Amino acid sequence: ITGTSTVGVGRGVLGDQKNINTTYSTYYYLQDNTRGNGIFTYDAKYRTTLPGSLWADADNQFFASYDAPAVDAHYYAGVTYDYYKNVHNRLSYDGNNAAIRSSVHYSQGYNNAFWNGSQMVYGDGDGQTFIPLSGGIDVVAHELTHAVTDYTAGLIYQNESGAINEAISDIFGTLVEFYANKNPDWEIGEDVYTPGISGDSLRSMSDPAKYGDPDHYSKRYTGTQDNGGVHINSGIINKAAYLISQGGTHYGVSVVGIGRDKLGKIFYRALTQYLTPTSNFSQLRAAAVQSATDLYGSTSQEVASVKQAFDAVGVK
Ligand SMILES: [Ca+2]
Ligand SMILES: [Ca+2]
Ligand SMILES: [Ca+2]
Ligand SMILES: [Ca+2]
Ligand SMILES: [Zn+2]
Repeated sequence: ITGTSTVGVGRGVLGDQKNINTTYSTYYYLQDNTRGNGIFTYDAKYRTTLPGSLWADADNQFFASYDAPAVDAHYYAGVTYDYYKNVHNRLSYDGNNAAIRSSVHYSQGYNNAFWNGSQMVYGDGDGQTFIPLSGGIDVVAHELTHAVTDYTAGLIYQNESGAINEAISDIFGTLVEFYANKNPDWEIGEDVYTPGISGDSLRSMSDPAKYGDPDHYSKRYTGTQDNGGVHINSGIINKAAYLISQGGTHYGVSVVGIGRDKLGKIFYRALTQYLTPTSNFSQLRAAAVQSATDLYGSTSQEVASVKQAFDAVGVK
């Protein structure tokens, strides 16, 4: 909508207070004009018609319980935008400042979130398995990163290309969590997963097997569920990325870590320069080797560590 940019205040899913960029025109709208062509947050009103109605609020204060998922979806979309712009010089998910749109209160008791080809969508959870999923910054960045992937490498969402697609969203969801630097970890979804159970998460990059996901290519899932295991075999790439960043010895293979920034630079370059819709795990390894070479040199520690990491998870 046309109006004047304003700054509201509210509370997110976890009860924390934050300021949000809004737009005033009779009502205050969850419309952030400070980033690209705007960040827009919508109310799906517990239904499945998308996007729903642009979030309107009478007084620019968002402290109601119903407001909280909208506050976080809006705010964390902006953090994710800031990450891609400041760290990778990428303007929104299409590289040309496309509007970022999110709907919250999707359906009833919906234990998931997703990118639907055009926007982000967040359930409220059922209160047992999940609380409203936009409360997790890694979840929000995970979903927006799907939009980045769809505009760049375009990895098909099945089998190994789909597992790379998932891992890329876990990797950058995690790097965005670290970028904002609020209780960062190498776990996925811990902030919104199982409120009654401390210290768990949906997946682990540091130890995928903690939740049954493979941490080596020999353990890869080869059936047809989960579009051929895209959320399962992502553990193999997630472990590799974790090793590149943090180092470790995994099934006897030692990796010298090179830190998060260089992980992000290598995998962003791989994603945007070398990966294709049909890339498989071995092609990811080559893309990441070439990216590290471009950035740091064929004889660098960085290239050597990329190689050790993929060796450690059995990707040749
Ligand atoms: Ca209000
Ligand atoms: Ca965390
Ligand atoms: Ca996390
Ligand atoms: Ca939990
Ligand atoms: Zn995903």
